[PDB]
Amino acid sequence: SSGLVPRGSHMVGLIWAQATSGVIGRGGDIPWRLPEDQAHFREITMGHTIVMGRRTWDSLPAKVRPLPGRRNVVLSRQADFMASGAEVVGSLEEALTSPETWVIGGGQVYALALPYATRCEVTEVDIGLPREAGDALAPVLDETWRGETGEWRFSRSGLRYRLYSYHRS
Ligand SMILES: NC(=O)c1ccc[n+]([C@@H]2O[C@H](COP(=O)([O-])OP(=O)(O)OC[C@H]3O[C@@H](n4cnc5c(N)ncnc54)[C@H](OP(=O)(O)O)[C@@H]3O)[C@@H](O)[C@H]2O)c1
Ligand SMILES: CCc1nc(N)nc(N)c1OCCCOc1ccccc1C[C@@H](C(=O)O)C(F)F
Repeated sequence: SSGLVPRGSHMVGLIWAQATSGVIGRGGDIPWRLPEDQAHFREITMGHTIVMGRRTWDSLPAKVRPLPGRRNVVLSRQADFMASGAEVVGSLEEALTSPETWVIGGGQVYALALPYATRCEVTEVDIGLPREAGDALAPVLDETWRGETGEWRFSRSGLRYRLYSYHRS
């Protein structure tokens, strides 16, 4: 792999935060808050196109969306769903037109985008959140993904967390 992104290519990355159980979402929200993760998510995605599921757009408070500094693209199959300030498309093929795209959730769209992704950036939060029915979950990465696992760090909010970076060809 290479860190340089040619402008004629179409690099797709996924970025998410999970509990150690793999839970990423419950009841339309993220069931923790971690300021180091919010800063990390902004550092990675700023200046790029972000692609999200309709349900992830819904989870953003109206006053904050579309997320600033980034082209917001929302995936929906509903012909009458609209996202003020952002573009709604009906497929991943229509959304992945930029040279660098970060898929920012949620559970459904991660699984949808994984076959095209070459990078994942993960935050793992050491919170004991067991999986319940209806939870959004992080995608599982098969053996074609090579990962770098950071050591455990400690949040100002009192949770342990660590970062992973995965790549593949
Ligand atoms: N921890 C994190 O990193 C993180 C990040 C983001 C979100 N989240 C959480 O994850 C949850 C949401 O995830 P989710 O899996 O329920 O939903 P989602 O992936 O965010 O969005 C699902 C919606 O995307 C649309 N969609 C899915 N597949 C499609 C396809 N093939 N073509 C076109 N549109 C398609 C559909 O919208 P329509 O129904 O309108 O057709 C579907 O209902 C929330 O709890 C949110 O807080 C967590
Ligand atoms: C941040 C959670 C997250 N973390 C990783 N690692 N990946 C993701 N895809 C991810 O979800 C992004 C979509 C949900 O957004 C939010 C959820 C709760 C609070 C604030 C934001 C706004 C956001 C912004 O305004 O940029 C950020 F700064 F915090």
